[PDB]
Amino acid sequence: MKFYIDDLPVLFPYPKIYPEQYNYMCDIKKTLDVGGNSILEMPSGTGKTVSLLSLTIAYQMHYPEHRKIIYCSRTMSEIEKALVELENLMDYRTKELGYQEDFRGLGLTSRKNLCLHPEVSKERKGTVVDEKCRRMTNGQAKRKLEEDPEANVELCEYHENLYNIEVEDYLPKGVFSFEKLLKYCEEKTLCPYFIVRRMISLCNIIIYSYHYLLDPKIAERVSNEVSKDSIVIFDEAHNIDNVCIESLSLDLTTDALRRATRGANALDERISEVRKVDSQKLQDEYEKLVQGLHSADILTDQEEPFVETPVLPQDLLTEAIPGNIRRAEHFVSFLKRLIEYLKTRMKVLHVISETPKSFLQHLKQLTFIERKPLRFCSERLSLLVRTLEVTEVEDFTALKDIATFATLISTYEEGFLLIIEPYEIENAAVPNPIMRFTCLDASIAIKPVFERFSSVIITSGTISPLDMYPRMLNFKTVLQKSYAMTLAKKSFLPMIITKGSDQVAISSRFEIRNDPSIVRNYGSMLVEFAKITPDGMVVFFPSYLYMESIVSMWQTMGILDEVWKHKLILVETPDAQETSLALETYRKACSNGRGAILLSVARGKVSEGIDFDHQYGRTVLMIGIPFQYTESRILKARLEFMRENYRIRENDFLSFDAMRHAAQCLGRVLRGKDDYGVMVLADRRFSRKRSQLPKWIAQGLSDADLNLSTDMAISNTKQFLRTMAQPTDPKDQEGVSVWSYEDLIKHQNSRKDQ
Amino acid sequence: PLLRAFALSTSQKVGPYNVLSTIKPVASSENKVNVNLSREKILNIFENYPIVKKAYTDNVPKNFKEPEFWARFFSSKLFRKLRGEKIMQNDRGDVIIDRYLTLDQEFDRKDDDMLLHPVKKIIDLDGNIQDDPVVRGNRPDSDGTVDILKGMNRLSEKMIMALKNEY
Amino acid sequence: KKRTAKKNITPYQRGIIRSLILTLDCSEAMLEKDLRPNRHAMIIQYAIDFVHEFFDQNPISQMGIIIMRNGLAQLVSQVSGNPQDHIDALKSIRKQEPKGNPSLQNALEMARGLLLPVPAHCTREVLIVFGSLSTTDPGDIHQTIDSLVSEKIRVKVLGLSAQVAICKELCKATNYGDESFYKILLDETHLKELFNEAVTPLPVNKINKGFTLVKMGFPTRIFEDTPTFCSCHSKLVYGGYFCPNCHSKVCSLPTVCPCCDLMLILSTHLARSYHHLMPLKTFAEVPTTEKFRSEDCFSCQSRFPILKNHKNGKLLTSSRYRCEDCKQEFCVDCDVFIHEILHNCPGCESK
Ligand code: SF4
Ligand SMILES: [Zn+2]
Ligand SMILES: [Zn+2]
Ligand SMILES: [Zn+2]
Ligand SMILES: [Zn+2]
Repeated sequence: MKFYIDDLPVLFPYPKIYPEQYNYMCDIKKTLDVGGNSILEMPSGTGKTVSLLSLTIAYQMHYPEHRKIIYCSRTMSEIEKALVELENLMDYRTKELGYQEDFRGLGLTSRKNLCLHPEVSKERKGTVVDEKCRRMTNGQAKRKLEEDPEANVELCEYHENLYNIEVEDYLPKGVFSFEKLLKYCEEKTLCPYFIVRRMISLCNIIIYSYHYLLDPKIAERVSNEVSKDSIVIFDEAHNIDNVCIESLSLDLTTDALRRATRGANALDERISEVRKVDSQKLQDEYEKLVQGLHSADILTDQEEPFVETPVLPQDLLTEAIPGNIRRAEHFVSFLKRLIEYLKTRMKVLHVISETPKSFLQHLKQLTFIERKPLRFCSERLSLLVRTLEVTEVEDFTALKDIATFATLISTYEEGFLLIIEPYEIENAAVPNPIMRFTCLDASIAIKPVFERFSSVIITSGTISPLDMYPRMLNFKTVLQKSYAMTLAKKSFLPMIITKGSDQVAISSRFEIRNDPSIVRNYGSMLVEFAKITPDGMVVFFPSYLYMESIVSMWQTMGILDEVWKHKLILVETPDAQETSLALETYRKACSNGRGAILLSVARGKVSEGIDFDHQYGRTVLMIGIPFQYTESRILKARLEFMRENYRIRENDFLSFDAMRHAAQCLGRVLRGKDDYGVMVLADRRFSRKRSQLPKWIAQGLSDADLNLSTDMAISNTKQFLRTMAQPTDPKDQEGVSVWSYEDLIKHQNSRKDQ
Repeated sequence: PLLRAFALSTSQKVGPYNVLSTIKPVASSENKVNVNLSREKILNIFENYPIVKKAYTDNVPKNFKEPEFWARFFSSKLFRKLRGEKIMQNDRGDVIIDRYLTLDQEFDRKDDDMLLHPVKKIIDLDGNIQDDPVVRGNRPDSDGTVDILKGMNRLSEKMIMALKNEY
Repeated sequence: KKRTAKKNITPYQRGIIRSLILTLDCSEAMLEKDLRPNRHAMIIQYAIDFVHEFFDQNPISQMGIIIMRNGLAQLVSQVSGNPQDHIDALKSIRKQEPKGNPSLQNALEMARGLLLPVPAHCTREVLIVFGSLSTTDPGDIHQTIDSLVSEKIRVKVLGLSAQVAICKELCKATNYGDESFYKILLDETHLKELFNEAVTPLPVNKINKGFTLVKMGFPTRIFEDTPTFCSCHSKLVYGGYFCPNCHSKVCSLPTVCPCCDLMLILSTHLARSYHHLMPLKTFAEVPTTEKFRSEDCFSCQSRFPILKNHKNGKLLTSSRYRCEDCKQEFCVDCDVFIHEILHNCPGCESK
């Protein structure tokens, strides 16, 4: 199609359209006209990605100003989803237009999933791979190699071929999805990571995960060339706040503290030996401190920066010397005092939580070490290590942990809160004190971007209610609109199976435990569904331990034998690799004959990015409703902050979060409108939350479908599956809900110009 | 045409799948003599699991695997495979049983090793998780039974691969 | 309020010769309780009905029956042109009870083997009455599907109360892509009409393929009675036919000569074909108030026309569903009868 938005050619890649998509285009354009934020809940039953990209590409390529687009999907999985879809859009746009492209748009993830060097990438832990690539191609090992040709220094050489040809120019012209990028850069033997990383200065539109936007420890290279004005799109933004918090929290365990002790000892050895060999350079660095923050080589570092800056991006940093810390031995002694104070405060008997200011004063009491010198510890340690040009980091992992802790707790205040839990009550009365440190205000991490960028978007197939986010994140919006699934047919059957056959209220709320009534009830539910649905089914237990116990003692009964007799079982397990393997076998079985069941965790990785299309998902479940307070009081503290700072009570917030995750789980089971699928729930408490759900889910959830028993549930879903199976394709009722090629939109809404 | 028909009616390998599995699950009752599909079930076992075939073969010259062999097999295998780790209780998994247990451990290990594809980067949960960043989370969501889950995964994938084999 | 086919848009080609290999489903699934006796008994009954019908309307084709028990495909009737053999085979089966899982792959491979001898002008086909929700394959399936479509073997399947992805792929694959052949049912009557529509030859839009003249000859009945003697079953039969060329007796059939192997027919089979090739234009339902035509039937003489102004009754409709080319009326019963049983339109014959 090529219709108009009263100024904008739109090269929508499909002959068909959807109505909701057209409204989406209209409203997002209206947003881009006037600087605002205007969160927009478009049900995932449609294609939100196609609408977003089509309109935004057309806008950027039509007006002359907003030259760059930033797209932040939650996980690299959705990164490549957006990438492949964008590539197809681009091909369509060229095909309809000839060649008017001149367009580049690149994904951006990390070394671990990009480093092509065989031996390097053979490593598993991402941090190690990062370190290996750093050493193999640093500003220093290159000098060691070139000045001293020797077997000591090797290189990916992909960095070298880049240095030869790629950093004069760019990749040919494509919007390279990771499949395409990896294939090509394998052929031409390049290092994809550095390729895209340097390329950022030229890509018309960039796609990268949230962390690269909010995690200050990697959101450093944000080069306002990237936007300065750009139009920014948050896809799948319902889990924003937790990304901020997890980007700003921090953990401590006495064992890591002892590791830091070992690292400090190794540091003493290293400084001793080097100052025996060379100290004049160390004094030169003393002078480079005394002149200023040493930005000339604490910041002008093509390859150097060792310890990231966990504080917000340099906003809350001074630039003078850290006074006495200028001496390296002084610094080591400072860290010694710090770690010992941490140990003794760690031996505290029971739970204790403090404001950072309070803890700061207490440390001052025990050892008068001031805040201002403390803040500089991170870069101090990092550049000291650079001056030490150490051969390994594993010894210093705990050191950088402590540096991060010091910087955070010395920098921010009155938004964060310490807490010292001496143990894990799930195995209480054991030695395992943890110095948990976390933020409370989600808005802190976001605030810089809403400060920087002007026109931003928020979009998800699940966001609800559309007012909690302006509250929590403390940001101004314009258009807070929700879109309704205009369907000429039912197409999915939300239910609330509150009572099993025993007509007994059920949930996971009681405990994390057994109560054979509940267990047998759920097992009956699951097995009858496994009998009835065709290939493809999911479940979403509320928490991992819950699944572990439940399935263990299901296997105790014979319940699993029956579902074995019908379909396949594919559990969800903590190691990511095996999880991916299981998931792909699930897909392979669904599209094959045998039906297959995958049971996972709502909070877990599976729900985050994985998609469940027509075949791959028919009948999700929600065994229980996901809640967190199973574990300790960090949620309690954050909720305290919530109540005092925002006019929000506990159960309100808890229910809101729970329904957020529930909707995120549920929305996965549809892709288009041709798709369909049951979406059951299961708990007594669900019945009253019917309004918390996103609108388009609520519409399909009629009143009569509440607190149904399992039996009537099976009846209804049987009738559904049969009815949907029918080829109910009048194709004239689809002129209502499809707005066919170039005309029904044109006719209908060009008349609706009223 | 009669010949062709006959030949096709002959060389008709049954599927693996259910009966193959079942030979460990759906087969827990007839503690009598040669049960249902006795030769058929045992050959399904053999194609399904090399270890039992090898043990039975090794225990032909002595120790009859008909009654006493299958009796001890109940304990040993049907605890090893299928249900939870018997660990305690009837530890009849002895001699050939225990030996083959030890074997099958690392054997299934090496099989699983032989299973790892470089999955296409849509699904790549591995590269998906954590292998973008170097981050610091929390984690809070008790041994054993994880092996049970790996067992069912391994069984299913072995089945499917014995079918992608295009034998 | 009407439920009519708008237009027929392949009234130019069909597969007149056929070799359809119906494959039933006799596996543990078919023992559930959704259709009155079960799935299985009702299935076999309707299968008998369909066998009679199909060998009527396509009286020159063959057919073979295949079951799927215990994951095996066991041929229960060689591909043959005599309805009675297949009928008896089904009779025998219906007293036997299903077991094991349906091995769609094995049945498919057995068919593909079975239809090899069928010559080029004859057309192949299969009709899976798939009842279960799974298969159990001893091999790659897409391998088989590819082999199938390589051997030009259309397939139509009639699932029971669900939709299975692989079957949908199967139908979409062999039938030149054009997906319409995976129709699944929602009621017993729907099932009857399913088989009924399976009876007819099958066009979609045929690719330009080889069209070939086929040698065949017609027999002449015999006279003597005591001289009972047969050359196709080696019995004494009181009188039969003579191959015009082989010149040997053959018990009554449209069968192939068992001596010189050329097809035998009378003509009435060819007449059935003619009926299928060029059907009529669907009879139109005349306008309620704009007809002003004769108040009777035409082929019959029915008194069911109207009522002349009766609030809602006359406002309903005017039973005058009238064919186009002859432009003469016909009551509903007459139109149903013409378009079902006899296809010579009464008036359109006369001019
Ligand atoms: S970017 Fe190049 S040098 Fe670095 S890890 Fe990847 S392949 Fe190795
Ligand atoms: Zn005869
Ligand atoms: Zn003859
Ligand atoms: Zn009449
Ligand atoms: Zn006529």
